[PDB]
Amino acid sequence: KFPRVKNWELGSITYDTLCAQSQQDGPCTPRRCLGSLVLPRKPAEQLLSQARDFINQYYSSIKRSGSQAHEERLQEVEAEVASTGTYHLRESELVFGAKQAWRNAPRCVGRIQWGKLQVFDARDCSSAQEMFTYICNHIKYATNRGNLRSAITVFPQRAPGRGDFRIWNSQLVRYAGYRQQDGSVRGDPANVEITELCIQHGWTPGNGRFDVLPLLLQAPDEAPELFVLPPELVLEVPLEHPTLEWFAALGLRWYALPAVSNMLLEIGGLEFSAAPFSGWYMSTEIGTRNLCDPHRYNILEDVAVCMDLDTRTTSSLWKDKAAVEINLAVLHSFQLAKVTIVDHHAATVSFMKHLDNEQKARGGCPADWAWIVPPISGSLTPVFHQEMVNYILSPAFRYQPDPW
Amino acid sequence: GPKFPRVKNWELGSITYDTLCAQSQQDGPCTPRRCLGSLVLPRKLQTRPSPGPPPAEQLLSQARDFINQYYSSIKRSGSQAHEERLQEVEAEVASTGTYHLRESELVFGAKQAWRNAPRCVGRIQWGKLQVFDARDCSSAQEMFTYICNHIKYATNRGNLRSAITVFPQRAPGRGDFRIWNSQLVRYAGYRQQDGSVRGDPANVEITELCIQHGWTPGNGRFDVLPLLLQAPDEAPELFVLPPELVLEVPLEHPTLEWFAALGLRWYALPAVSNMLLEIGGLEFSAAPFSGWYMSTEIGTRNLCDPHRYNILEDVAVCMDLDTRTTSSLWKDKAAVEINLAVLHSFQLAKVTIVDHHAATVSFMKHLDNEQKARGGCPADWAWIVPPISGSLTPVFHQEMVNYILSPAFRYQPDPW
Ligand code: HEM
Ligand code: HEM
Ligand SMILES: CN(C)Cc1cccc(OCc2ccc3ccc(N)nc3c2)c1
Ligand SMILES: CN(C)Cc1cccc(OCc2ccc3ccc(N)nc3c2)c1
Ligand SMILES: C[C@H](O)[C@H](O)[C@H]1CNc2nc(N)[nH]c(=O)c2N1
Ligand SMILES: C[C@H](O)[C@H](O)[C@H]1CNc2nc(N)[nH]c(=O)c2N1
Ligand SMILES: [Zn+2]
Repeated sequence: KFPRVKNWELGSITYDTLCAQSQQDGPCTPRRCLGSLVLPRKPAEQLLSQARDFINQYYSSIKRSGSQAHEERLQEVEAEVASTGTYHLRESELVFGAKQAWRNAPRCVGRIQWGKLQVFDARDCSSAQEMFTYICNHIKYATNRGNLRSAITVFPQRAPGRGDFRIWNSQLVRYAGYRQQDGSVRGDPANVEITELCIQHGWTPGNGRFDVLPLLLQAPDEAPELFVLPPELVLEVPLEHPTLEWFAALGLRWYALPAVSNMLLEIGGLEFSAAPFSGWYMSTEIGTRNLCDPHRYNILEDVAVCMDLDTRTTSSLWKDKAAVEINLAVLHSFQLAKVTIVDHHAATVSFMKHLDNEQKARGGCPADWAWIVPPISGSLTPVFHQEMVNYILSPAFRYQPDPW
Repeated sequence: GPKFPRVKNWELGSITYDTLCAQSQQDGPCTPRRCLGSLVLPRKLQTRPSPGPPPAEQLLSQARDFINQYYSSIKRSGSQAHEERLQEVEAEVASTGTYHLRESELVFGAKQAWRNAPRCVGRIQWGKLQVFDARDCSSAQEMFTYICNHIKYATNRGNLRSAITVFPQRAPGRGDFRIWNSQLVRYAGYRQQDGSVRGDPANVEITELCIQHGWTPGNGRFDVLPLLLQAPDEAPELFVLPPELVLEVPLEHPTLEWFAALGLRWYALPAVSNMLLEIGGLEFSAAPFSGWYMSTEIGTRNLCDPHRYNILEDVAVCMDLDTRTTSSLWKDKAAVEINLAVLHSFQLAKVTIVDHHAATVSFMKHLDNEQKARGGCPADWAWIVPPISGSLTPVFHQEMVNYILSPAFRYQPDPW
């Protein structure tokens, strides 16, 4: 019926009653579980039902359900949809909806912070140039000279028979990946495609490993336009290691601000195709995935050699030893630069506290175990031993197709 | 394109479709409304015994399916021998309520059970399983003899060999054969008056049952438990394994000389003894099986889990790490050195062990073999990805599809 959920380290049991509130299908069926898949394989009454549920969530949140303001707002939404096929959110509803979307995101380990989100209303944007200005202000606010603050900027919603507002880049700050025809990639191989799009739209490329990409910004039914971010706006952290003096010589660095810009924000049936949001990094994202993934910067063997490890055999655990030191260098370097960062132990501990808050608040918390457990030191963190239930609640952040 | 799950490897960018899941005839725990993939023991993965024999319709359909699988495996599907075996099973069930497997069917069935196990990273080895037929066993003393022979064969003085020994199946109006212990080799867990546990806290309940049944307990951290063996409709009997049969490896570290002084050790043979082997509707409640260890099982889980031996802080203190702050990564540093000690010690002792990198690399090869052979491979990502260094292994970047195929190894309730 409702899932019984166990923590194997503590022996404690909870029951998730919240999942009964999900109205959207995931990929699993009783025949087979597709929980480890990264992406999904793929009128008026529906919109109105999603709108009413959301308006109901909103008036409940301010302890005013059943108030006359509640009923009048439901009548406004209904009148707008019945007449125009769509409707519009008040700013206060948008703020609430953006926070709920973060709270509802099953793959985010940072949700203890969900109530602390600066929401920028950019819905009065009519051009790519205007989008750029809003983006620069977001970056400035969020960066805050290294004292990072979570934020989201919301551009105009999707509308019928009109193109979307889109940011083509997957994050506001990304490093170029240049495909040298002799196979290799200089820079970040995750970004080869976006890099080439930038060049063919007129960007003069560099040839470095850490060249910050310009933004491709698209207003409805227009070709995207190219915008170089003012270098003063892009905070970056040089990587050094507390005891290995040679580490600094690797020339490694990463940017301070993780700002995802290609997700769709869905609130009350309305869809915001451009709504970039930013937090701060957990160290393993940079140290383990971005730097050590074989299909990313792939620096493991380089670091292992500098540590004089036996690279000839798996059983020497050279990969494990190198990864630890790289992760240590990330933490040390961000701490030395006074740039906000969280290690995976601290993060997972705060997530356990979040699960407990949410059990009391809502009777559950949607969580994707495969994403919540960090990519190194899995069972050394408390989340590994915690059973989790994954389901989709709205408001939500969703994936959407690339605009090209 | 095709109406089957599309499965991507994000490291290589390669795509497959699992068509094998179309053969599953048993629901897992997930629904479109919520995924329960991370649950260790959801009710859908549980079983329970029946006193009265199963509805013959239910048994016959499972039996027919398995006979069909067997005759397909030997390339004789549709043959006269295939039809005659089907008629034979149906008549057997008609007169007796159950049926019995030929020796070659049992061998095929046991191997297919392992091949089908979604939580096993060691399945590249599935075709090399020594199947010991112990279906003639009629006493706890005889079960003990078979178990000792299994242990001697499988241990092979450190050159470990995969093996399973199958005791008589569940039968209408007769008690089960059961091994009460969860593995053939386990360390005792003694609850102390302060509330803590000396030994393996995983084994507190089984330790206390052994004591209740007449075992005189030790008081060490690595005391090997006796076996509680149960023949049909009898109280379990207590058997002590002769010490020379139980191969153990003392743990040392290749460079940290003090590590040996910690007095740690682990046993060579991982031999699970409490799972149910189901083949064609027949239930083998006692069918212990053994392979060899992957190092993270010992070094990360058994030694470092907070609810197991929990040695992380002790090792980190010895390495003079800062244990007062998360960002020093002391847990990560200590864990690597413990895992290295396990690998080094087993290699020095010439006892088979596989590191987690080598194991996951071999599992990727298994996935490719199985894509060609069967059109897929049921796999539980949470269990296949190792408990340290996850994304440093190739399996982390491979999407997987999890589903239940039979023959199968299944969980069953404790006999007490
Ligand atoms: C404040 C500090 C934050 C931390 C430490 C954090 C941490 C993380 C991590 C480690 C992941 C997995 C990322 C990956 O492996 O690529 C993640 C995913 C995610 N985060 Fe958070 N996050 C934070 C803030 C935010 C904010 C402000 C939002 C939105 C308002 C957000 C929404 C999401 C979403 C939707 C995902 C899933 C992305 C996907 O499915 O691809 N996070 N977060
Ligand atoms: C040959 C070397 C083998 C290796 C390296 C290996 C490796 C592993 C590992 C690491 C696990 C996860 C266990 C845990 O985390 O507790 C596992 C699970 C499992 N293995 Fe294998 N295994 C091997 C042989 C076998 C054999 C011979 C069988 C049966 C014939 C088998 C059947 C299973 C089953 C049924 C599970 C799931 C257990 C559960 O769900 O609790 N394995 N294996
Ligand atoms: C499917 N994804 C891997 C694609 C992708 C591309 C670019 C970035 C990305 O990150 C997801 C994400 C989202 C929000 C985050 C918030 C804070 C944070 N530290 N990391 C985050 C990471 C994910
Ligand atoms: C659900 N589990 C935690 C219960 C349990 C208790 C005792 C042992 C156990 O291990 C599972 C298992 C099964 C077969 C294996 C084969 C080889 C191997 N190296 N490890 C295995 C590990 C699992
Ligand atoms: C195939 C697998 O689902 C994929 O590699 C997932 C695993 N877990 C993850 N967890 C996080 N946080 N981020 C990821 O990109 C992934 N990738
Ligand atoms: C809660 C979670 O499912 C549990 O801790 C799982 C995770 N993955 C695992 N993976 C393996 N191989 N063995 C385990 O016991 C577990 N435990
Ligand atoms: Zn699932």
